[PDB]
Amino acid sequence: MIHFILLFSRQGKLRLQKWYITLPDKERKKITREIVQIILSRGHRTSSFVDWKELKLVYKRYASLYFCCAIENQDNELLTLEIVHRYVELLDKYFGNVCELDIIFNFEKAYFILDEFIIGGEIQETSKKIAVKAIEDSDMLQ
Amino acid sequence: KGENTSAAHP
Amino acid sequence: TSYDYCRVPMEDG
Amino acid sequence: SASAVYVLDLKGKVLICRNYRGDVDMSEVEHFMPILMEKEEEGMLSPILAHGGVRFMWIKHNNLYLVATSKKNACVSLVFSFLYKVVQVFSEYFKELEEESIRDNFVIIYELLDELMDFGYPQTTDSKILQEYITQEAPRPPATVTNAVSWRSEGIKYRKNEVFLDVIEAVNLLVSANGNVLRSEIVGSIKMRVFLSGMPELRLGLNDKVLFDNTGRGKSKSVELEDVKFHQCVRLSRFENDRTISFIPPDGEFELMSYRLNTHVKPLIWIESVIEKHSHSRIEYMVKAKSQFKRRSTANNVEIHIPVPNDADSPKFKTTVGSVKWVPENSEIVWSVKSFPGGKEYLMRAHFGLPSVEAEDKEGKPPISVKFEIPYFTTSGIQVRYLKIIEKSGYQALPWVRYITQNGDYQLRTQ
Amino acid sequence: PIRLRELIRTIRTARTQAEEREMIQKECAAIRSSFREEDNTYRCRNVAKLLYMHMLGYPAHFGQLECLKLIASQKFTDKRIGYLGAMLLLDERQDVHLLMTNCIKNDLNHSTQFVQGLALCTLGCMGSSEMCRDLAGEVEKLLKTSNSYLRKKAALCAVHVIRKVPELMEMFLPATKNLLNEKNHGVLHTSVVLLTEMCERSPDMLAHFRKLVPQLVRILKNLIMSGYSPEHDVSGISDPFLQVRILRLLRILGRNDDDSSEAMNDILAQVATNTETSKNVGNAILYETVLTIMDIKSESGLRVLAINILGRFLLNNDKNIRYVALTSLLKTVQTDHNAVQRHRSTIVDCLKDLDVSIKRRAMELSFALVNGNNIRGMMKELLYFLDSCEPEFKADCASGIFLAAEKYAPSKRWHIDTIMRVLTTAGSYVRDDAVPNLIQLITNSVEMHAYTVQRLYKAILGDYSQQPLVQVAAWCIGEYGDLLVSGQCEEEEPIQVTEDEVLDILESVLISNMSTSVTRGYALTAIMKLSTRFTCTVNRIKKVVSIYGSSIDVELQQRAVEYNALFKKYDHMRSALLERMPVME
Amino acid sequence: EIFELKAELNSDKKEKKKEAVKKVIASMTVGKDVSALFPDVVNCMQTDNLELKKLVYLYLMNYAKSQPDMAIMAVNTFVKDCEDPNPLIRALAVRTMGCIRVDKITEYLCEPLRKCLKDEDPYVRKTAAVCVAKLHDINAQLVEDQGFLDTLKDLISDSNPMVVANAVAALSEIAESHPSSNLLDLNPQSINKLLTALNECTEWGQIFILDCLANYMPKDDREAQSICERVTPRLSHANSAVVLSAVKVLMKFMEMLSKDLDYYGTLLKKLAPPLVTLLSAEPELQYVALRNINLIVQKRPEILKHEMKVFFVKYNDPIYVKLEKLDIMIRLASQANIAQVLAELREYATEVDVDFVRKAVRAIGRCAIKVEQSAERCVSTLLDLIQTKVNYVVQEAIVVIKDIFRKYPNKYESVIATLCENLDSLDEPEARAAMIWIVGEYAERIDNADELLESFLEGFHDKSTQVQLQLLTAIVKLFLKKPTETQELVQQVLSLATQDSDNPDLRDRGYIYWRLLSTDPVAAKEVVLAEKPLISEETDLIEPTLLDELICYIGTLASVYHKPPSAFVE
Amino acid sequence: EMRILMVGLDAAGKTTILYKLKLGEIVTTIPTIGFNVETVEYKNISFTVWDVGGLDKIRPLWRHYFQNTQGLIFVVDSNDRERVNEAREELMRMLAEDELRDAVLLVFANKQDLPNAMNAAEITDKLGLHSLRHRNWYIQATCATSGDGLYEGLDWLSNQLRN
Ligand SMILES: Nc1nc2c(ncn2[C@@H]2O[C@H](COP(=O)(O)OP(=O)(O)OP(=O)(O)O)[C@@H](O)[C@H]2O)c(=O)[nH]1
Ligand SMILES: [Mg+2]
Repeated sequence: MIHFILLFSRQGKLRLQKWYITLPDKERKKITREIVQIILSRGHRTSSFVDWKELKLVYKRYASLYFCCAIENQDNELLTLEIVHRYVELLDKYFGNVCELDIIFNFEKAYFILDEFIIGGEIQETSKKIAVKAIEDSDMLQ
Repeated sequence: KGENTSAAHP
Repeated sequence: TSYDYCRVPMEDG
Repeated sequence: SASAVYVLDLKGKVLICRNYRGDVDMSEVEHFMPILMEKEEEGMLSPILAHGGVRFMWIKHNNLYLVATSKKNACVSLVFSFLYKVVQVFSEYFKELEEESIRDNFVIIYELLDELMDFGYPQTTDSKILQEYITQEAPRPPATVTNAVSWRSEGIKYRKNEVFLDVIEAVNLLVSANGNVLRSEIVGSIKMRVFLSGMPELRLGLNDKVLFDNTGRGKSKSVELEDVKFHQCVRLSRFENDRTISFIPPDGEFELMSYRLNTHVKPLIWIESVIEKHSHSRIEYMVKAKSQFKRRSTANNVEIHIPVPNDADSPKFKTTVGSVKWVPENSEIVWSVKSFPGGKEYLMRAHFGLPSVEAEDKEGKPPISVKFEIPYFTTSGIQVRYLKIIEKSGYQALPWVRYITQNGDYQLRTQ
Repeated sequence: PIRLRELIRTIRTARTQAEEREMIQKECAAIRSSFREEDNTYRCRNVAKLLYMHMLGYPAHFGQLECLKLIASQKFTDKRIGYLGAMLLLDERQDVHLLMTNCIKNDLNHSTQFVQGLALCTLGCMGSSEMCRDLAGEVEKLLKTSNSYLRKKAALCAVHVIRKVPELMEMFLPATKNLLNEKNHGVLHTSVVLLTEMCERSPDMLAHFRKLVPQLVRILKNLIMSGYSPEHDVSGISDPFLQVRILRLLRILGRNDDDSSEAMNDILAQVATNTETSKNVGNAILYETVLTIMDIKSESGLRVLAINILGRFLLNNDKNIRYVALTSLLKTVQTDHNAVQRHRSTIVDCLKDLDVSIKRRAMELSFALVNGNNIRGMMKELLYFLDSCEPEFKADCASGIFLAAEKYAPSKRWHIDTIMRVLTTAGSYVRDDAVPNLIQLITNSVEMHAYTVQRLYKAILGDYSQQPLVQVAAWCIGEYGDLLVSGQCEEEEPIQVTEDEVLDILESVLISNMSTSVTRGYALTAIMKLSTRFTCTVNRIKKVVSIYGSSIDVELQQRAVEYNALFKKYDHMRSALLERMPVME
Repeated sequence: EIFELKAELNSDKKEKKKEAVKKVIASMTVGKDVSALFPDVVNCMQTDNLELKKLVYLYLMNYAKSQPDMAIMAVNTFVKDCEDPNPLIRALAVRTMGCIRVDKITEYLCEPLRKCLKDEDPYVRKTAAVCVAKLHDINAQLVEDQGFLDTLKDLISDSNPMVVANAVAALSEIAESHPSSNLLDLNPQSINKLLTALNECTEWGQIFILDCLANYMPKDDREAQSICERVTPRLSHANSAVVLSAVKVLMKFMEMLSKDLDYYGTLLKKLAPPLVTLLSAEPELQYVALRNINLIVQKRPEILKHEMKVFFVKYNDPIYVKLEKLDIMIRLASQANIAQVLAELREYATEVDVDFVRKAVRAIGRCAIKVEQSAERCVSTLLDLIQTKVNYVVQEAIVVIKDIFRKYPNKYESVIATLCENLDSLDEPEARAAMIWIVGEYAERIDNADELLESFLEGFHDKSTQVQLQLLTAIVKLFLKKPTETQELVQQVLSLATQDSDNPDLRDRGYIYWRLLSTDPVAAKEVVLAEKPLISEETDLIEPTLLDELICYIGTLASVYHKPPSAFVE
Repeated sequence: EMRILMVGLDAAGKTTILYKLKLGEIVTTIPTIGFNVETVEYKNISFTVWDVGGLDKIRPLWRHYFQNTQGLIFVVDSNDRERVNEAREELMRMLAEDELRDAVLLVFANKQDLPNAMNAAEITDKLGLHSLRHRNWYIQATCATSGDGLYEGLDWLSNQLRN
């Protein structure tokens, strides 16, 4: 079970937060600032795995913008990386050569790709075509 | 800048 | 300096 | 006694760096901003940070951290006052002090930091004499650099000879929420603009209570100088002897004396207000502003700030005299009266809204601070008596003065 | 009423946060005075700018009324941004989120599958258990339909309402029956996640769901033998997401069954060979395969190949796969305890890795690797590793050495030797909870307290800043000073136990501010203990109690008064109650 | 890329090598590794340009350590440039030679430094005086071998007191670096020469020549008064650093004055308005100023015992000043200023800074401890702050009212009738156990003391050691106060403490209380109900032997930290 | 433009009134946990009517809509004499606040079909509406299934909008 989804820049600026566990905003800032401090203070041959507070945390560096999640520590761990890679391909297919400013200016569309890809922490569409087709159909409703 | 790079490079 | 000045006596002996 | 004087940006990389002794390694500046955030988020935000055995003395500019590092027991106020003098000299040089001045005018600033300090020792930190041999537009150093009188170089000549005196009042006040005065002190500061020729010597005449007690004229109107701190140029031994302000003036703009006294006279602008803090609806500021001083002076450009709730909405101001701009960026109002005479009372009635849902945290209750400015008026009643120009040539300079009443931290506590 | 992206550019043109908060509060007051006019046209971008403020972390608590109003709107984009604001600004503890019930309920009965998609989305992401009890009758109704855009959302929304109300899962048992041939793999993925959740919750559901094992065996065989699909496909596998979920449902089912575990035997034997260890995805498939093998009661011949797989996973230079192999051998500790023990040199070799996680998992794997035979040689390198650790590893290692020594100690002398070596080399990094455990085991020892407390006094003479060390040592001195100072009532030939520095070391702990005042509680307790254990040098500790009667701590003042009354008034009652404390378990 | 810059450097045009070395120091400005371009900018150093050579000296300073072997190619150029008609380039080369810390270089750097000591212009003389201390920092015994100490004493014997003041700064540094072998204390005639040097040298030099006075102690009443009469006008200076060192030497030298003479009270009354005026400085100096005020009001509390109104905090003040003004108000809380201080602290719990409010409540507690007169007004104010029912405010006020009850337990028996209802869902174990002491200690005017502990005895086995032990003491005290009602309560807490708990001191006190209750429970009326003495509180006055050492360090890092200097230096 | 709140007890037919005033008929109505809002144009005045669900646990959250309120709908059930005391307690809880201080009151006595249902007068005197002050109150007994007096109440409310 994915407890949260975090997207933070290299400088530490929060670009996307998501909470699949309802913890309050002071706890949100505490946990978010802690995770931002942890991942930015770790090297480049460290497996992209952190055991942080009963969570086998799954992050990944794709660019200066860093991505972060944490699956429940009883599941497979590499599939969370495949989830993040699939969502990268979702942003690339709906946005088109997805820039940082595409994530900056059009963040709500990335939130909606996340909504039509994962609710509750789990994958709701495994097709890389049906999900982007459905969000382009919902955009076609406008 | 360093922001205009696309992520996945399809 | 829109506020104008005032002249003092120089010696005050 | 600092081994390396540093200036960082707001992120923590080196804008400019200047080592002196090698006691602090150059790589130890990289720990400063993590230690800054580490001590800051726990309430241990101090001007002295530490990394094992290396200290971090710092003052803070708007965009600049003047980091001053030492390892042994440095003389601390030496270091901090030199940081302030570096700020003042660079503000004299670069009127805005930003990263565009550091990263582009880097030809002169390393020379400045080499000249102002050697081995961690400040040697010659005056701006005007440093102008005369450190330029961005070189000859021998002046003898005024080596002189005992190191604030006024010979060779200065003007056509007219004018001495401008600025007696600037600053009323410090902290009135409690009950309506009594907790502290009514006045920090007065005289700043002079002297345009004379050569090496003059100036004796300031003031209506001191202590000096009139030394004279025997202590029954007329006088000022009770509780404390005065002078410039370096004033011969302080002679002032200790017979209250004599004897000084060779520096050239141009300079602050002569920074005096401080206590004043049991009523405050200039009294602020009474009631606040009807209803739950989740609104707020009301029935604020009145009366002036207790005489009916002849008019307070220019006052800015009576009342701190407001942070998430207020639909602002309303039933005013009588004076405009309001609501400033939610600072979460306050600015009740601006341009012409505010003495002896008059101007009412203001404010009305806001308030969101139906409460906030997670509290907001705090900041006091009321106003921004009055009164010309031709001194609340202390201090008056300059004379100013004798002494010159080997011999002439008539023009000692001019104006009286200005401003505020310092003019606080009145809220409910 | 500026645009959202206009506020984005406004905040990105701010350098200092002391100015960026000013730029926040300007447009925030603009939004606030806009919400006083009850405008329903710019309310989309006003709430969007407010959510952009919440995303960076600015006060946006006030703009939840207008989120509910956007959900209570009628246009599609307004409802879209309203459900976004409901998932971002509202949670369980918001206390105002109970008004979404009627609006999501009417939008679960909305004609469009996308508006019902949003009503399922917000309820699945943050639907409270009180909202689960109010909406789960309509969640199953959107599972009683067959719209493949809606069934995938309704299945994970059912997972959510089980997650918040686990006593409401009985009404989804008749709703989940025999939808397990749906061709849409997204709906099939959410259904396998739902079955994994239902099998995780109740054993009463296992018997209904271990019957449909061969159906999903056929589904997984159809997905493994699927050579290619246009969608669902990363690294040449037709939907490996659903493959891992089916293997996980195979992992939790048959874990104590034999019939279903052999019903899944041949597909595991296939996918152990029809995976590919080249990219990340096939290594994930094969690791979930080996987890499914090691968690069911499988054939041990499968486990021969699976331990061959994990021995390959140790050999892979990817730190991903090294983390996976350490987690692998950390999972199959008790299952196949023999064949993991021959990976021991590799497990110890992974302790010198340059990662916090790999050192942590190899440390815990060497901890779980301890048996009744490897206790001698492994603990030497483990304590060498603790000596070569980092201060974040020292608490976990100091606990794990103690936990693996309390089980498999070959000699109680050497047990306390390893414990005392850890208490020297860790000091103020071991948890204080292990201190009564060490106290309980050394009082479970009965024949060696001379060798205990003499070595205690030999170590603690140099140090007292190691706080749990003296937490042990004060009780040790107070209970076994008679074995420490032995036969020395008066001055004799000089033996290193001296019964004057024995009290002075505790007194020096007392005077020194390197003392957590339960150091001082233990120490004064030891002082009052050693008035009967020692008849050698008495009426000097009574001086310490009498001068200690005005100390600044509360309990230590109480303790000094309650001692001094006994030491001055009821000396006949002191030796009556100073028997050793009895041994519990 | 750097070969192009070296090709610009290896040309013969001034404008090419000038832009080359400007690109070098611009790469050094952002910190690029331009260390590889060392031995070729060494060649492009001896120029007639004076603006260019400052950049080169900057490079040589920033890369002296970087090329310890290639740096030998500059000594001839330094001894040439110390032989120039321009004194700016001579003193520039001298202050370059001092900051270059390479021991292979500084052997040949003794005699041109000696010559520039004996120069005519005071600029290069006061530069070379500091360069003597620079070399003594590099090699002290080479300076001792060359005898630069006597020349440093001869620049003390110089005119134009800037050279003298830099000589005093260098001597303070070198004698600090000494083991005090051949200590350089002066006769009072040279000290009066420094007094004549005081009204003439720089405001920075007026600090360092007051720093030599931290190493000298006068021997007479008239000698000390005679030098302090001209130390005295230094307090009216704009810079707070001259004032702070003058305050330091006056605190050092006021232990020689006759208190019965009227000059000592003259020193006392003329010192306090400068100390009040230094609070109007800019706030980073105000932090060290407040720490030094704390150092002074512990040494002499009679100075600022009438100035309380100025130590009130303001809203613009940062945390490191607002927390220290509270400590000064603690150090100056007296009998007559009780109302302003208590109403001021009453308006300090109304803040959003949590630690400031906690420190304010502790300040009210230390006020109730320090004076016995306004302990009751502290109790009333703290109960009205409990009436706020802010969680951390109550979590501090319970402990503070406890510590009031520990010192003064006498007439506070109707106060606890309100304290029974004090938000019993309090969470912090330092104040849970504090409230347990308040209940069990005062368990004769509290009638419902048994049933409130039923909440405290439910989740018993996982709270703390402190909270469980305070329960274990307070129930025994309660049962001794009432044997009828809590008969089951003391037995069940002994069963929870002795049998199932493995908390070792909790076990020991449980078996002790049980053996006391079984042996003679009536004797507990004398054993555990013994008359407690007046608790000697933790008086935080610094040791006067250490405080007099910290009189000798005012304005230092030890003055800030309130530590000995060797406790933190390395 | 007039912000209108429909408060009152549960099972009182406030949503029956709401969908009788909006669509004109009586639809199948679930127990409304959250809230409802429509805009009723009547006597060329758009009545923005915020129907609030009258369950027990939502009753603390009723203060969130008392802001910018211009007219009140207070629906009672006339078939529950045992629920008049909690309705009076909610009434005096709602009216004595600084927010919602200048808005007009219109109390609906719904479900006038049974002899248990009283007139406007007995429901008034059990509420005690004469003790009110600075409140432009008027009670009105209605029959929501036929729509009796609902549009007359909207007419009087449109009279209470303008002054
Ligand atoms: N005979 C008759 N019955 C009515 C009338 N008005 C409402 N009712 C009945 O009252 C019942 C409750 O009303 P509902 O509208 O369904 O629910 P509610 O009272 O609005 O309560 P909430 O849904 O919580 O807001 C309905 O089932 C109707 O049958 C009426 O005017 N005449
Ligand atoms: Mg209804």
